[PDB]
Amino acid sequence: IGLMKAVDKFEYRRGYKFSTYATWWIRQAITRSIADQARTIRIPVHMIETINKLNRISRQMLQEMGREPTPEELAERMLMPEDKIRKVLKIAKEPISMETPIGDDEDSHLGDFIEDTTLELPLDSATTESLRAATHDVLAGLTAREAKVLRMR
Amino acid sequence: VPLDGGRFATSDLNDLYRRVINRNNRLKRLLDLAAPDIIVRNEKRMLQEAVDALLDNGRRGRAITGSNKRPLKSLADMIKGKQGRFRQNLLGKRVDYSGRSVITVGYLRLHQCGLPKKMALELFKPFIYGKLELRGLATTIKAAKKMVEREEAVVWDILDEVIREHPVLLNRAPTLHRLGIQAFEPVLIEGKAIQLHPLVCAAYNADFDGDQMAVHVPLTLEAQLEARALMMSTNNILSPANGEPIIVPS
Amino acid sequence: IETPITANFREGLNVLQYFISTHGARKGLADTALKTANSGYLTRRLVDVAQDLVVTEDDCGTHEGIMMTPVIEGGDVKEPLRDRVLGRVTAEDVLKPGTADILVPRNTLLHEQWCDLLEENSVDAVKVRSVVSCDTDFGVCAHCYGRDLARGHIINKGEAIGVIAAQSIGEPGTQLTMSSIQVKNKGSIKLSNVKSVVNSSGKLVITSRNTELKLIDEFGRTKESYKVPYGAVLAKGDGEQVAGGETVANWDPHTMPVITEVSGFVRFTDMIDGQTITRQTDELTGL
Amino acid sequence: YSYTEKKRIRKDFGKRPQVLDVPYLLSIQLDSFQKFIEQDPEGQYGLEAAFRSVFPIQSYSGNSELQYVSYRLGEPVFDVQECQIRGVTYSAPLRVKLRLVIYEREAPEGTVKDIKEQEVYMGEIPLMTDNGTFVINGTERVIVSQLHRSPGVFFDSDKGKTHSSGKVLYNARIIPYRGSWLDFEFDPKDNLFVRIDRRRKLPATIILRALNYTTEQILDLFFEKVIFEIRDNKLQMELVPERLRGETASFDIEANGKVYVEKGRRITARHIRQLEKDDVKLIEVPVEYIAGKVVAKDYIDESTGELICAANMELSLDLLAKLSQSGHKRIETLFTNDLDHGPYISETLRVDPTNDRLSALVEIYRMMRPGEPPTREAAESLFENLFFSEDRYDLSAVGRMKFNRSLLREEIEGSGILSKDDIIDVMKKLIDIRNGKGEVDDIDHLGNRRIRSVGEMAENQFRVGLVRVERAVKERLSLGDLDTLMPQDMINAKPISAAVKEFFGSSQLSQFMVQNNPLSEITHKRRISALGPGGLTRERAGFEVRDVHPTHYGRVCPIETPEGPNIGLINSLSVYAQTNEYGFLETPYRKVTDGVVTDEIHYLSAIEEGNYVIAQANSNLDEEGHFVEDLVTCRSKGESSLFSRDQVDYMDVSTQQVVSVGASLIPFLEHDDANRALMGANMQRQAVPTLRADKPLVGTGMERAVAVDSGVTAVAKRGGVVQYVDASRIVIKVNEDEMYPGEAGIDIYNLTKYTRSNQNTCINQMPCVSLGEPVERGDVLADGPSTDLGELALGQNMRVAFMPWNGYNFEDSILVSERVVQEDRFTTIHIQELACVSRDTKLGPEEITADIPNVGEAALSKLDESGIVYIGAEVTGGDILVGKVTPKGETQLTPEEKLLRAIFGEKASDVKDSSLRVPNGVSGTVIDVQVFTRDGVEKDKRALEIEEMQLKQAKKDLSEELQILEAGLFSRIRAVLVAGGVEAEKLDKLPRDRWLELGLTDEEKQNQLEQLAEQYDELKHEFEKKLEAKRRKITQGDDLAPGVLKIVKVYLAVKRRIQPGDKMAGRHGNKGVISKINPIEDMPYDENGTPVDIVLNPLGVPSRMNIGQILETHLGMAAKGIGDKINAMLKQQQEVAKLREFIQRAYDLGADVRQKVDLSTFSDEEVMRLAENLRKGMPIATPVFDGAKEAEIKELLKLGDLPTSGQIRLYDGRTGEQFERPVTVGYMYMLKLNHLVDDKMHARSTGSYSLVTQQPLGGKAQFGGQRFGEMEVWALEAYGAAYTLQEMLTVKSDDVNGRTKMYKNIVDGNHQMEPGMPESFNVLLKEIRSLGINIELEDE
Repeated sequence: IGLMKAVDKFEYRRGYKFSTYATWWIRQAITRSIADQARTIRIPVHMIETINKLNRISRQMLQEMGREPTPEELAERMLMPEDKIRKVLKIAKEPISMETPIGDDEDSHLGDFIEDTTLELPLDSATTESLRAATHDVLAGLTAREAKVLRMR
Repeated sequence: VPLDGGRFATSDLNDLYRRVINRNNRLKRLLDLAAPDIIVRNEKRMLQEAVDALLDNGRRGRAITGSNKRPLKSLADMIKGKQGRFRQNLLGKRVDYSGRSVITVGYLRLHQCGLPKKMALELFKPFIYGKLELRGLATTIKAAKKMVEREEAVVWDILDEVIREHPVLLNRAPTLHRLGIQAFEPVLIEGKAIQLHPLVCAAYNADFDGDQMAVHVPLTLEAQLEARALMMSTNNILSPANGEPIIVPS
Repeated sequence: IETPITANFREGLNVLQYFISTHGARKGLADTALKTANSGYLTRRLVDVAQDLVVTEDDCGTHEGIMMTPVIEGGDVKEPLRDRVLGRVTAEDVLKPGTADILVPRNTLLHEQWCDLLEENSVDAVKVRSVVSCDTDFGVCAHCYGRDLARGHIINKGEAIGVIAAQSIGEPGTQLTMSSIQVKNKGSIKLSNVKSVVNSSGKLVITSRNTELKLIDEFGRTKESYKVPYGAVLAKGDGEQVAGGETVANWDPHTMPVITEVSGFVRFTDMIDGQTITRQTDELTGL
Repeated sequence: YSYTEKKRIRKDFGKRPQVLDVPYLLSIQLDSFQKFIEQDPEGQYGLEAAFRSVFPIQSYSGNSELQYVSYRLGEPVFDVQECQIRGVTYSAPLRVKLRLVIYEREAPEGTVKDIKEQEVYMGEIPLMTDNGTFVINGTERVIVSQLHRSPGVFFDSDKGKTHSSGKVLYNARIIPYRGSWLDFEFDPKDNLFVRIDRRRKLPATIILRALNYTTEQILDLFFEKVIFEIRDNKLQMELVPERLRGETASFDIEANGKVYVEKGRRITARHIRQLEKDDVKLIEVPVEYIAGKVVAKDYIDESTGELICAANMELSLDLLAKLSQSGHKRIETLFTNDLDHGPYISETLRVDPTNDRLSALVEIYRMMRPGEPPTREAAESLFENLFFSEDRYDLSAVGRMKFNRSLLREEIEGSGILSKDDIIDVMKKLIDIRNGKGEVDDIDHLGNRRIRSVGEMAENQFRVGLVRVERAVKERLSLGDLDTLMPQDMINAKPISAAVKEFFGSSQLSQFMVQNNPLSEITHKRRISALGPGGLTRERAGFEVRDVHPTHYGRVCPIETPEGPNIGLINSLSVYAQTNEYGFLETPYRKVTDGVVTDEIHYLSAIEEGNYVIAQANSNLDEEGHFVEDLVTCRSKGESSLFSRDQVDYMDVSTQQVVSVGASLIPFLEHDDANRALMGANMQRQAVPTLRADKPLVGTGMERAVAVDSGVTAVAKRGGVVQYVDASRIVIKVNEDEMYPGEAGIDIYNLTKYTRSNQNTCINQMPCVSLGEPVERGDVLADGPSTDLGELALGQNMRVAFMPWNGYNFEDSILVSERVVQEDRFTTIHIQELACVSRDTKLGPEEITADIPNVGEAALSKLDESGIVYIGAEVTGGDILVGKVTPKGETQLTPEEKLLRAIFGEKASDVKDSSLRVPNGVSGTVIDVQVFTRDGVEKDKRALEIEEMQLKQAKKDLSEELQILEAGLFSRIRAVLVAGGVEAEKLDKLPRDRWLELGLTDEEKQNQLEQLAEQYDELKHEFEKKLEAKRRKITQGDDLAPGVLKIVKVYLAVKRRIQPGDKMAGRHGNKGVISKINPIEDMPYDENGTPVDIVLNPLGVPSRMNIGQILETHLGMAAKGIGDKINAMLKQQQEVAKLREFIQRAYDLGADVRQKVDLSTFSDEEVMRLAENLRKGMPIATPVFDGAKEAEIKELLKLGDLPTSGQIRLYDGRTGEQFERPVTVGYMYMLKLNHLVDDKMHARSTGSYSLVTQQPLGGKAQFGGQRFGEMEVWALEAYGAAYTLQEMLTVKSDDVNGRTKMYKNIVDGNHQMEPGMPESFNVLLKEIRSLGINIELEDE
């Protein structure tokens, strides 16, 4: 798709060979697809450019120091403060899988251990229909117009 | 879903639906630019590979692996095989109101078993809440949750009235024949091991060298009568394979 | 191995006597671990075949099925009639060797008391209602199945007998991976489906494949059964009463003879040397 | 005798002498990693061999190259204990010096243009500790050795692959270390085939034409020529007489004047004998002997120039004289026999579709890369890159020595690349096996299988990472700049470090070390697994690779393996087995020359063993003459027989060399069945260490070598005298002759206190020397967890009766007494770890506080002001350890709960309880708290109290380094000024610091005094340069996970006693569970009143056939009657001379027992310390196949005044009646296994459910329900129980709206189920509908 754009923009009066100009468009269309696609949770191209900037500079800190750079000391080479460097390091994860075999034999996957932390507990379900019946008894013992506004308010 | 430490954990189908969509939106971009018919042929041949790998992964060519070099689990792999829906979640299931422990020998009668008290309090837990509310010993259900967890003196006198005449199923795996799961009336013991009768050990093929057995509580009123009239330990003294007795002293 | 382990576990083995014993103690231990998978797959296959077989009737009203008989072949009795027939249902009106004594209204449950009534007389062949011959569409009836073995009466309706069948065949599956004919007892000689010819000496010889030796005692049942080939030599005849301890039949275990029924002369005809036959003589004898 | 042995000498019952002592047991782990890590010039090993196999590398164009110089390992930034605490890998950095040489493509060889030479850091390799483990992410791991197939050539066959014939098909096979495979094979038409990498088969001549061999050269390499001559009228051939061996005469053969064999007759061996004695080589042969022959050359006519017959063509009669009409009196054909010289090559050339070289190279391209059209230069480079390139093929000279020694060559060294002399010599040797000479191999032979340990598998994984350098360097020297690029710029560190990091932690052979014993650690390191990458599979292994081959003798134990699906694939190294330089296992043997058994020891491998003939270790020896029998039982050629006295070449070194280390610890092994010895050796590695260690009374002699070599004790490096013993520190003053002349000579040992193991057990070292006693080199100073004075003590030994007691020991149950529980014999300590981590949350940071909402003030009575439990608190289940809260969102009130808040007034704030509580069922005691904190985050008041307590210890534990250093060096300071003059009242009574200003002399004693001043300048500056390095290792912030603010780790310490249900076992494969804990007065007692501790069933002994436990019981009672006669003579205070008589009498009782211990040498102080250790019983060493006989046991029972039958009269404890028959009573050594009933018991009513399927979870850690599988459904259908089955499929498991109704119906008292459709069924309906298949329910 980038090559078909380079054919449209090419001029033969400039006096350069075609492979000098078309290489810029193919390298633009390929790297834009790795930044848009190739990720589950899509990161915009300005943050991918900052994440890749951290991975070329942390290799330079592995050259000189011989150790992994601390985010307190990695923040000097980037001209960025400690909060944004530590926040760019929050996005470092990829989704793992649910079918990854965390047992050494082929019986258990990671999806068999993840709990549905959504619905309700049957003690919390039975303590509500007990509370709905206590209010129907207490309000029935009050005067009917105090008990009417107490159900409406 | 998000995991604990700021990560996420996804299905393998989301990766298989993304390359169906990405290779389908890109085909609509080649039919607008009037691409030459080698680029459009390769894109239709790439959409065929993406739709086939979603329905059945390792069938038409090489299987599309993820980033782990193991292949992506497709839609047919969720139905087919030993770890599919038909054999792991429909014909067998994980089951509530159940536990397991190490078995040891019993003084018991033929229709009895020894169930530990720390084990029988957790299995019969909503049966106690229905009698701590009925006897006026707790004014609400969340006050009976406090008394049971405290193990007060009235809890062990209501557990002894719940368990009376309430049979329970004892299961030893592998269940090679039908006598591998029978019903017993519990006798509460203060320990951590289930006490079995010595004459039912031939049917379970059970010896006390470290074996374990599972307990299952019958809940409704028709499951408590099948456990007494069909699966009780005195009902089964003959064998169903041949007519010979199965309670021979060993 | 050529030498035995001449030591026991009280005197203690040797080093070479112990290294030999771990050849066959791991050969049997890797057998027990690798055959419970082969039997758990056979039991899963047997459940599927017999899945939906449920007793859904009481009496399908069909005619006869399997004829029962002892398993006396080869040697002694292994299943008598009291082991194969106890619990079944009689298919037709069966009677005694002393004829015209019907015991049944054409179908009864043949329990232990009727088994002793068959023990008394010389009857050793009954026809029972089998399950393959049941005429019910989508299930069997309780009469073609017979006695429920785990209880001891006639089976009820709605009892899943196909799951009981699969779990009873697959349960021992993890356990069991590992000339001359002499008469032994005083009994008669009877040959059935017979074809024979009085031989050159004064005895009988057999000239058919479908004939087998039957041993009848003084009552009327068969106790022993032997197979005898085509062209064998019998030392006695038929219709006789000869006691045991006699090698009554004999043949060559190499030779399969072509013995002839007809008494007559034999000439050479339609066998020309170099075309169908050859000339080979025994130079030691000449004959 | 060493000092560790003189306290308690174990009585030996062995008869044979021991010529070779047991080697260092962990030698396959330490000696294999040292090759990977040390520097070697030319005998290439490890990292240096891999750096030369990648570097140097020149560029794509050819103008630059990198050059390797050397490498060096920096020191690790933490020790071993600082890595187990933070949870980081103990590793050292690798720094490699490289050089970049750049050429110029204008000059021809302008070599010196650019040279940059510097040091580059590429990854960190994990170091092996002192005992052979690896600290990977704070956990000790062991990398297991792998028994794989050795490279080289290998010939085999199949029996019954083609069933319609029943023939045998032979196959040849070349296996490299790295590269493609290459199989040759036969088929039922006797043609030769070739498949590369198990692809489709091609005819085998299609690779010979690819090697540029014409049909004239293919026919010459495999066939011999039958030459024909014509003497102008008739045909004559030069005949070899040994050609017609058993072949029918086609014509009537003759001689020069005599007739030999008539037509249709076998040419007998007499006629083979006849023809050399007339010596006739030319025979007149007719024309009908030629019709059917095959021409061997290309035959033309030189007059016109057209061919008469091509090579490999069937000659006829009209072609015969046409060759003679062409001017040929010399015709050569092919010798072809049906029996011994088969035409397998020539019948394969008919099926070959190719004819030349370039047509043959295409036919390999259409198999290797199918679908892609081939060219000339693409097909040429593919065949070269398969086997003939250094970079993509390696035979790896282990595989070149075995390639040459299978083709009967002479060379050992060579090259890792096939040649035309290697390929054709494989096809020739396979043809000989088809002809009849030679035979096929077996894979299961131990000369064909090879062991590959840690230093080799880490070296194969370092070449994999270095290939990623060869991509990025060759893609930088063409692209990147030239006059600026340094080697640190181009070299990455991430792919090379992540190939090694993915091996130590993710491999199938890098697994958690079993750490509940000293024996479990020592047998997990000496493990030989056939699994892993490049090995077998538990499913895809047959019966043949799981068996005991006879080459296993002395190399792999036959009774040390699991009994599940891993039965033949996980093996264990023997006691004396070693490794070759190539990896093949070897075994010591004593040389036997001329009858005299020499004491020089040779290590023979598996191939070399089968040549000789080797005697047994049980053979009697007539005092260095020869053996006592004429027919000594031996084993030659792989099978046992009887041989003469001068026919014997070697002898076995020991009687234990066949068994492993764990299987050599069982006494009376030869009386046990081999089924129960496999089970007893497996349970011995699961014994939990107890509260007090108890030696075994009946041992085997090999307990002292397991405990010292496991490294779990603290042996002495140098000899000397103990100076100060604590419960945590041993300070030994070194002897003067062992002191090197620079240092103060004080060795200081710090013992590891109560520490968690891998299996959550206790590690605790206790000192076993007292104040002021001499210690030799190798003596034991501190016992480990399960050692006792340096002897391995896995369990306790208690009084066992063999009788049935009222059904409480029915079928493998064990009846234990109350006195065993009161004495805390099997009480074990378990340590646990509970982590509470507070992370960044987008709603706000979580905080560790004590102010917890909606909880009492008694729940806060254990926490401090910061919210962490006190060190020393005694917690119970449910109690709060670390108080933590998270900020909430906004809660959605119900209509009724909106009124309850609006009546009483309690508002719910932005605080939600998620504090770490004690897991239920555990009642422990907090012994440690560790707090980690991210850098910049403010520490709480307890995180400042912990790091202040660590800092005072790093000032105090560093003070005693320097203070006891100058304990012997303060005398050096003063007395040198007192040397050479007396100032005995002018120096001492003054203050101590003013001692350098004394009476002054000439120039000599001030040159000494500056050394006394340089002593102070050295000693002052040496304490500060290391003090700040620890002060910045304590107050430093930590390398925590992303988002994690602080972690609190709380260590509990539980104390578990025995219980009905706890599994106990012995050494002879007799396991069991405790069924009852009986009181003392109910146990059976003898006539003296001493009750029995454990009652065991006697019906488990005969059917299982382990008679070790009957003989171990009778010897334990014989060894207790000696400790009871010593304990009598010690309480009665007789004399030290009468105790000298009895202990000497009990030490020489056998016939020809090997040891001689003499108490005339021992002093009365040494005797009374030995007799104090022998008052509990005399320990006795019964070796493996050299044990004590029943006459020697019954003589030891007479010495203690006990019945020789071993059976005493027992009385009933409850009725007082005497038992009718006497009962076997003795002392069996019982273990407590790691299968406790506290860990097994589980129950659940309602809990958490799964996400997709909405069924309950699985496991005790998830509070999960039991699995009601397929087999338990079929049993509910065979019963007829239909309502029991419906409730387990819907309301127990998966029906969401119907399982919350069943819960309320039970609280209401209405046992009624209202079921619905399960949630797993309509998850299935959405999946088949997502496959384009319309599945629906056809409703009413």
